[PDB]
This record gives sequence, structure tokens and C-alpha cells, in this order.
Amino acid sequence: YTVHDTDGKPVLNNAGQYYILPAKQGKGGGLGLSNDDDGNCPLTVSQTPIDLPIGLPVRFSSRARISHITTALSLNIEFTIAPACAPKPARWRIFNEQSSEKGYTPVKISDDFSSAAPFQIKKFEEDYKLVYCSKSESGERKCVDLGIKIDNRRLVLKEGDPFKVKFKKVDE
Amino acid sequence: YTVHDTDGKPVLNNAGQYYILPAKQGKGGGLGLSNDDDGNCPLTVSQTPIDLPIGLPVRFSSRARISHITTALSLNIEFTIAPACAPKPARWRIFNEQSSEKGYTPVKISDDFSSAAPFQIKKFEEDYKLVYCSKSRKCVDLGIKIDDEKNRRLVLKEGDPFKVKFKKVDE
Repeated sequence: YTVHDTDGKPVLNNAGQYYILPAKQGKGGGLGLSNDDDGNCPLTVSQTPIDLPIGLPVRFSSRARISHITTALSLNIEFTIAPACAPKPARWRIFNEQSSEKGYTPVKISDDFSSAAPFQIKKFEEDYKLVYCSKSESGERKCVDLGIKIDNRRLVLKEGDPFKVKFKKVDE
Repeated sequence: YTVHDTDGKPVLNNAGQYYILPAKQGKGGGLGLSNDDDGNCPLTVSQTPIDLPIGLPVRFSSRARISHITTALSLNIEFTIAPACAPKPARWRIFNEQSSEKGYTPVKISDDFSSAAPFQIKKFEEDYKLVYCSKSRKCVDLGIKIDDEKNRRLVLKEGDPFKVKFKKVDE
């Protein structure tokens, strides 16, 4: 499946800017950055509060020799607008020393740069979900749904409970 | 010995692209870049903490312009894809400092010129290792040191070479 934005247009590969918005009416807005145990810089991918429903734009990047993204691609995801304190690129990652169990680890931004592209977009009813695919210390490949932890509500690995998302195009 | 990739085919000299992968799985992914005291840009050659059989693509280049990489060749190694902030070329070279507390001598990327090609690939068990040969020349195994921190940095580590294999990037 080609991933479509809220205007029905294919989502670009390695170009343009998109908000990741909740697909369902809930207690927060689009994904942004907050400071969750990060020190001097907000590095944690989090829902914005409902009074500021727009977070930060992202760019989706795949090795795939195509101009648009499908639900088949391995992706990296980076915020295209980020605080000046933050690493470049502001690339999404999880911090877990190849743990066999990966759930409720928050998605953070990091410098770490490779062609390993652990995120994928999957269909979820009328809209989409995000998943994170990797192997553990045990060798097993798992793709785990990304969901919301309520505790700015954090984007975390959450196998039973995907955060339903849609994609709003900012710019090309 | 000619160096062979994961398919069994000789590694190309001066052409083609490879991932440098751990021969052992479960201990992180292929070699790419991380920020180890590098400021705003990941400059330090490190295993990706994502356990996937993928790294950042590397090109092997030697002044001797034969078709294949052997264990006798003096080599430059550079990442062919790097972050926007990285030096171009993203050429691998040994950093001239050990961190005061963390210690070890990491491989970093730099656009610095060298008269000498410092790397070699040598056989190691059933697969291979990377060694760094520094002209004042003496060759030292490159191994992985995990910091606190959990960056899996490629560093000088004579006893303890990081066993690697080479996956061709067309696939």
C-alpha cells in the first residue's frame, strides 16, 4: 500500500515535511519533542498537549529507489524542525542494549547514523500505525507497534496497543 | 588471500559498496556513525545499536588498482552515505586522543589527507578483521568497546579484533 497524507497524496520519500497526527480524537495532539529525563535538551518523541495540537514536522527516509513511501519500506524518521540544542540529524531511535524485551522504551532523537531503518508504516483500519523492527540479543526479528504511554504523553514500544496515526503535509 | 563478501564473491577494490557486519549476531548491527564526544555531528565509527544485518555503506580503495581486495593491500575506507554535517569524504582515520575517563582510541571520520593508506583487512577465524597500520608503521587490531553510555565504538584493541564480514550493497 502507498502511504497517503490527509489530502490523499502519496507521502514523499526523503523529501517534504509531514506532521504525525493522532488519527483518533484523544487527550493530545501531534507528535513533537519534550524533555523526559534528557537533561538540557528535549529529546523524547511525545504528543503535544491538546491546547497546542501541532507538534513538529518529520521527513521519512528509505533506501528505496522511489519518490514515495509504501507500507513495505524500512524507514528512518527525522524531525525537520528541532531545538538548536539537539543533535543533527534529529533521527528517531530507541535506546535499548539489544534487549529481548523492548516494550515501553520511549522513542528519542539521536545523532546515530546508519542505513539501518527500523521503522515502518502499516495500515491500521482507515489510517496507519508506526512499528519498530529489530533483532534482540536473542537474534529474533520483531516488529513492535508504537503506542502512547500516559505519564506530554510519550511514544513508546507497545505491542498490544498501536497509536493510530495520519500524516499531514506541511511542505514539499 | 583475496577477501570475499557474504555471497563468496571477491570484495571489489575502488568500486562497489559494502556493509561491514559483525560475523556474530546479537551484539548490535553493522558499522555506522555515532556521536562520541563529537559535538553536533556523529563522527565516530561504531556498531549501530539496532540489531539488523545493515550498516552504512563503505567503499574500499587502495592505490594499487587491482580488481580485488586482498589481505596484503593498504586501504582507505570511507562511508559513501554520511550525515549532512559529516566531512566529505567521510574517510576513516584513527583519532589522535584517548578520552580522559572513557579512554580508548576510536576510529573517526575526517576529510584529512594521508600519504599512507592505514587500513588492512586480515583473515580472522572463518571471517575477517580490520587492522589499523599507522606510519610514524605498525598494525593494530580494531575491536569494539562498549561505553556506559552503550556506544559500541570501533577502537584500537590488539587482543580483541571485531570479527566482521562484508555484505555487498546492491541488495
